[PDB]
Amino acid sequence: MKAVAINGYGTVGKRVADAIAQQDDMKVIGVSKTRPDFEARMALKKGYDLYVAIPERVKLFEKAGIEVAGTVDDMLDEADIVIDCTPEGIGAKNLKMYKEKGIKAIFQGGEKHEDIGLSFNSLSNYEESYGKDYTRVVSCNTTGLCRTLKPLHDSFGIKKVRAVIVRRGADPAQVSKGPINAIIPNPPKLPSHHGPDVKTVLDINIDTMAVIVPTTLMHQHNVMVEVEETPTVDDIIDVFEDTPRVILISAEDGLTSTAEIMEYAKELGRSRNDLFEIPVWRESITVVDNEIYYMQAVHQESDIVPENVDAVRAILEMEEDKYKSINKTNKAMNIL
Amino acid sequence: MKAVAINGYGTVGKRVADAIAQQDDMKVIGVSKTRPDFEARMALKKGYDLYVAIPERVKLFEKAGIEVAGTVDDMLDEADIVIDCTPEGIGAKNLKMYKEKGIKAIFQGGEKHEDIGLSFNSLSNYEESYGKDYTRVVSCNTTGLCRTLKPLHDSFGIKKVRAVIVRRGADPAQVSKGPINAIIPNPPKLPSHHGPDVKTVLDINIDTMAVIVPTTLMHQHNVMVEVEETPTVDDIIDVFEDTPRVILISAEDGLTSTAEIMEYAKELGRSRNDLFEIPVWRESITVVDNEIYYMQAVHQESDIVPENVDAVRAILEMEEDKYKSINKTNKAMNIL
Amino acid sequence: MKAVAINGYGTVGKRVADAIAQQDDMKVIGVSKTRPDFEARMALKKGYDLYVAIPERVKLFEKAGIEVAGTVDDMLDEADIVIDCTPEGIGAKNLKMYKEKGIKAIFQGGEKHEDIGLSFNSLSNYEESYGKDYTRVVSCNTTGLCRTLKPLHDSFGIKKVRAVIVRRGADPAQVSKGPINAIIPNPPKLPSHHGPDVKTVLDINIDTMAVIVPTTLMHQHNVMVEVEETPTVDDIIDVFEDTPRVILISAEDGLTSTAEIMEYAKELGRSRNDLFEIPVWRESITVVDNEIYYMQAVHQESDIVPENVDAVRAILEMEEDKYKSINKTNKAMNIL
Amino acid sequence: MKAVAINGYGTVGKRVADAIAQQDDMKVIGVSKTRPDFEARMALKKGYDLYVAIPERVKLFEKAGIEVAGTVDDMLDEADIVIDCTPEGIGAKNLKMYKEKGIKAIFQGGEKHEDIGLSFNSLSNYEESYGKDYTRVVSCNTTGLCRTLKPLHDSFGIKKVRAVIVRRGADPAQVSKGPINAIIPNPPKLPSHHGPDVKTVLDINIDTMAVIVPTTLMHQHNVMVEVEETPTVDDIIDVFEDTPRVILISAEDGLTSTAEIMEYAKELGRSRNDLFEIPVWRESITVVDNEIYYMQAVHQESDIVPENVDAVRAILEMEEDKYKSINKTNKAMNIL
Ligand SMILES: NC(=O)c1ccc[n+]([C@@H]2O[C@H](COP(=O)([O-])OP(=O)(O)OC[C@H]3O[C@@H](n4cnc5c(N)ncnc54)[C@H](OP(=O)(O)O)[C@@H]3O)[C@@H](O)[C@H]2O)c1
Ligand SMILES: NC(=O)c1ccc[n+]([C@@H]2O[C@H](COP(=O)([O-])OP(=O)(O)OC[C@H]3O[C@@H](n4cnc5c(N)ncnc54)[C@H](OP(=O)(O)O)[C@@H]3O)[C@@H](O)[C@H]2O)c1
Ligand SMILES: NC(=O)c1ccc[n+]([C@@H]2O[C@H](COP(=O)([O-])OP(=O)(O)OC[C@H]3O[C@@H](n4cnc5c(N)ncnc54)[C@H](OP(=O)(O)O)[C@@H]3O)[C@@H](O)[C@H]2O)c1
Ligand SMILES: NC(=O)c1ccc[n+]([C@@H]2O[C@H](COP(=O)([O-])OP(=O)(O)OC[C@H]3O[C@@H](n4cnc5c(N)ncnc54)[C@H](OP(=O)(O)O)[C@@H]3O)[C@@H](O)[C@H]2O)c1
Repeated sequence: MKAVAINGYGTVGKRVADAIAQQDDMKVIGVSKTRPDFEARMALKKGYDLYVAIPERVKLFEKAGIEVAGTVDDMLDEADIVIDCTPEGIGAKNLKMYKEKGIKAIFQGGEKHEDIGLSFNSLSNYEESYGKDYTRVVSCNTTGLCRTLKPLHDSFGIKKVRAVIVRRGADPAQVSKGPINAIIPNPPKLPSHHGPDVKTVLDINIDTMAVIVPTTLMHQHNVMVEVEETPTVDDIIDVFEDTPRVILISAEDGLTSTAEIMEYAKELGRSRNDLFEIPVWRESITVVDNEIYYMQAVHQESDIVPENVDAVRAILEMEEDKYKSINKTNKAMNIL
Repeated sequence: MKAVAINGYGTVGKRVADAIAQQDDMKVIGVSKTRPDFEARMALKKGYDLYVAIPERVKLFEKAGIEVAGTVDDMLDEADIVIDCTPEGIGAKNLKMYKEKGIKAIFQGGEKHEDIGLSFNSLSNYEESYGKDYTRVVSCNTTGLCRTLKPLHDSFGIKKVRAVIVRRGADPAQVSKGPINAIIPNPPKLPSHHGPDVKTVLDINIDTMAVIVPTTLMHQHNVMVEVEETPTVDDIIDVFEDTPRVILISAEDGLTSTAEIMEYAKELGRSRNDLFEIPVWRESITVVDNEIYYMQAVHQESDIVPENVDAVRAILEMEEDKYKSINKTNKAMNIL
Repeated sequence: MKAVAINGYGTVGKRVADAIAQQDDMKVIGVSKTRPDFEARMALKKGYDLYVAIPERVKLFEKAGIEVAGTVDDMLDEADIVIDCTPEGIGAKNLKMYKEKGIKAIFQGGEKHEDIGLSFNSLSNYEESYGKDYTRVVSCNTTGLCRTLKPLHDSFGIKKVRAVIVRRGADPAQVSKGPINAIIPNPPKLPSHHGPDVKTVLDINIDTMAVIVPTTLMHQHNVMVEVEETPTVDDIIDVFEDTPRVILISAEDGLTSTAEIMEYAKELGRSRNDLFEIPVWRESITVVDNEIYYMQAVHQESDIVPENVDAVRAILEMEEDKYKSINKTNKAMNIL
Repeated sequence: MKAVAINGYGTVGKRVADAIAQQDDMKVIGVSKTRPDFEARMALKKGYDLYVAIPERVKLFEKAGIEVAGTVDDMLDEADIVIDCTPEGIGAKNLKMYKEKGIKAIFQGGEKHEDIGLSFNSLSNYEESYGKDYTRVVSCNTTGLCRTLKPLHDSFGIKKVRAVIVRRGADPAQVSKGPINAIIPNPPKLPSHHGPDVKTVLDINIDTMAVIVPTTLMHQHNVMVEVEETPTVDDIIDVFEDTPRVILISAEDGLTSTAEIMEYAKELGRSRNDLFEIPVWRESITVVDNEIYYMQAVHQESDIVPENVDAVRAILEMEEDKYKSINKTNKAMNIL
């Protein structure tokens, strides 16, 4: 088994832990935490070995009755690779340590591309990470945009993408963040960061705008794409039905909003009721001459999870063909 | 096993369906819907036979490509008991039809006690439904209050309960309901109806007040109980730890809010990440004079689920010992 | 003064009544209500004669303690014009009575353009309502897009507009409407109604998309405009500074969201804390080749109010110059 | 006229500045800010002299185009009293400077009673601040509880108060604070701070519990009061109608929530559409034996405002009869 360490057992971290553990060629040998809370105790219940960020906080865990295996420094001595799921900006800080231990690592979307030097999205540029040392899985929204823009680019040739991102204010468990009742340009200076992030893995012309609204469940995307070859609605539907980690939903069938989508995710019975796939509203798919309009949604806590599994296989050279990794990841995770 | 029909496969009904199906002594022989949406299609994927409320709607399902097994009248012919999970007021109307077929039935808390004649809560009055025909499982909030007040009455003797209910405005999937940004007395004439409802199953002196606020996750209760024999905080903690379906949580461990409680439920991994249990904040348990103050929360979509399973064992005379049924329901549901 | 009647003293109608009354050449001779609640009582406190929608409701107001002047039929006999602010679809029903009485009327944006025959926006098509009988002031979002797209068209020649509307779910006082926690495509089939609606007053190529989010304060617009003449950011700023009822704001000065904008509107001290103007985030104004990007917001309860006052001048032939009416309206309303 | 300085032109401070300016015996000689934002610019629009907290930030305001009159030190030399409206804990730090200056001052409810020495509520203990040096106007919720508890105490004699406070998460313009979707015990260790805070101004036995919910508009209170003399619903209604700054509203009249109350406040037309008074739901007034139950709401941004004007008259010995200051304050502020 490749031995994977998870530095940061948080929102992404705990889900990546489980997805890695579900594969047949990897196992989790450690997850880390900085504070002794209910997630630290649930890691133990789930069978993981729990490690502590810095050595002087180990006494905290001891005092709360939480068994500790050691520190992150010890956790990395035993890994083949480490998946960094720490807060934005901490991953780059952890990189000095990773290089000093000579261990390879995968970072999440909140890190800057140029601190890591390489960005990953399984369908768009899996081969750019093959046999590399360090790679950044792009963000939840960036990932969601690539899921449908990549297959569009291959089939019809992207001329220009204009997208407006309606972002969730805070994940379900983050109770200290707003807004309670506001719409916030994010940021007001345009265009937003999503464009340039998409360009780190997919070479297309794209401008984005984003705002923040008082919802916690999912982000929502308003996408407009000018293409080179004239598509039809029927052609776009087949492309989305065929592409991996994308599903078509219907408002007519009752999925009129991100709340009803997450309700559907609860009926699917996967880990945490998560929706790793990007749902596209079928009724929204529209063609105006050589321009495609459509709406989609992103379950921000889990869409990047499968991308982390695929990234391990690229970085550790376990599989050279991205489709094989994608497919094996999906089978072990019960992806739709 | 005993063959159970579920009339009304909605928020409560789809959950009761799965809980019956987990039992070793019961099975679901059908669930019913009135419209062909995604939940109707998920019902077929869980292996349930789908029945349509009225004969003239069978063709709506046929044209949507959803295979139906018959009408509600047909479903009932196959069952030993029907669990009615139809909207408030419809249950009373279905009572007539159940009488005509003769089938025994369980109703939900939205129905009036006067129209059903009996109310039910597993720990406080299981024996009053034993071998009877029809019983009303009390509402989400009423069940939540009984879970902690019954054990308090048994150990210390309740003299008076004063409770203020902070209600969630609408379930997560219900997007057409408010409020978006208000606090609404519910109702403004006091005392509210949770008190009388608790008294249909638990013979105590209780006055309640309630409001609605902009959240969908859980209800939150502020309870103040005057007792006959004043206990210590440790005694109360012992009582709550020993009573079934009540858990103790701590804000010191990170469960500072209903959003973090539901995050905890997602790490538990039961069906739909539900929280069947009533969580009490350990640090809130306080004794002032001869009175106990505490705070708890209720996951309104599922705290009544297990109660419905126990009501089937009482109504059909499968188990005369309320503790043996509660224990068996709990093992099959993976309840804490 | 011209005698103006307000049929429907609701969200828009109470605001239109105060704006009409502030004018030096118009006065309110009555407002109507269907139910005797607190706003019926406040209408009397403001000096307005209060009329009842239907005559068989006069007794209802009288035993509620509310002194009524008569019915809507009596109201129209007192007026030179009626401004209809009834719920969507009722304005077209009232149109029949207006015609039978022989009275000119102005309608709101929720009516269908085809049931009215003429739409109005003060800056883009004032002259088309000059001396006519009936006209529809376009909706809050339609008005907001016209305020900035008209001047852009006049200066650079619009070739194509793409706009994403992020809509508030329900006005502050509307506590029974959601969504509490969701993003809802509105509708899922595109393009949405805003584009065609803009075209009833402004002859341009425009496609819009829209969603509803859990906010009450303001709608927010993401606007992308391809123009004929190459624009510069400083030139657009001058255009927007020069155009009536448009203001430039900055996130650097603390106006980072719709909530801080509305806070700024309470500092202005006009009627009900309203923001009649369309605020454009200064920093969002971007030029890419011949394409302009910018974000704006809309205080949906009141951006249409000043349009109604200019529509009366058009309809009753009080002023043929649209800039004289706009400036006269702005001065009486204390519009920036 | 007494020359008053406002230190901290924020949520409370901007409102206190206007209320002071409205009096015929006081004037505002200055308001202070720390950052040059839209509120600093609006202070100048309103005619106030703007002072900067720290001297090196003077240049910072000047460079932003904001004419400054000097530093806080300068401002305090021009005043007979300073009303501190700085963030919690900051009042205490500033008290040292006020003492060094020999200037009397009023603090807001965020400061600790022990750090200031004395607390104030106009009706409850106005005389305790008569001629003193420093006093603390108690918080929005403490003031709200005292407005109806004091009169009930005087008429019937309070034996015990049990209250559950439903708190708004963040003020309308605060967009960085949550929760978006949760209920948070505040705190989980009971009883809460309101009880002890009421006792700094009113000598009664009271226990409180508080929670935070996703609303911005008003707090809401659920109040249970055991009293010595047997009350009747009608005598309570007369007691609240007769008491200053308390109004009776009804759900039947359309005021069913905090959002509809605030809608009523917008029809009243005072400064910023505030609601300085405490609304009590008339239909919630209930008597059971010798216990009164009732619900009220608080507009947290302004209920403390008139209290601050009365504190100035107490502190500066401008009036010794608390009813004369209350009534004069009410008349100048257009209070019901
Ligand atoms: N939030 C999303 O939906 C999302 C989606 C995709 C990608 N991302 C990105 O993924 C990354 C992680 O985000 P997240 O939401 O999962 O954050 P999170 O929930 O706050 O999790 C961060 C985890 O890192 C741990 N941690 C903090 N400092 C650490 C340190 N110095 N060393 C080791 N562990 C440390 C924390 O432990 P303690 O809790 O005990 O302090 C926590 O378990 C960021 O780059 C973010 O932008 C986030
Ligand atoms: N919601 C809670 O949190 C909660 C908790 C505890 C107890 N309860 C109580 O449980 C009951 C059900 O509430 P709920 O939230 O589950 O309602 P719900 O989600 O609206 O579900 C009602 C279900 O009944 C079906 N239905 C409607 N009319 C029917 C009829 N004539 N015959 C058969 N099925 C019919 C509906 O089918 P279609 O959807 O296809 O139209 C739907 O599946 C009420 O008494 C409620 O007070 C609710
Ligand atoms: N809502 C907005 O923000 C908004 C913004 C811009 C434009 N508009 C458009 O303005 C129009 C009105 O919307 P609104 O939000 O102001 O509606 P609203 O608040 O519901 O007010 C409608 C008013 O009409 C009265 N009414 C109902 N039926 C009536 C009848 N048959 N005859 C006379 N009066 C009657 C109601 O009286 P009672 O209350 O006594 O029943 C109420 O006073 C719609 O076309 C809407 O699309 C709305
Ligand atoms: N928020 C409420 O609803 C409320 C209600 C009742 C009572 N209170 C109590 O009222 C007090 C103030 O709260 P708030 O909501 O008004 O706060 P706020 O909105 O944050 O305003 C505080 C003001 O103080 C200024 N300030 C900050 N540091 C300063 C310093 N060192 N010297 C002088 N001025 C300084 C800030 O200026 P800048 O903006 O330029 O930085 C701001 O103008 C607290 O005790 C609070 O607990 C609050």
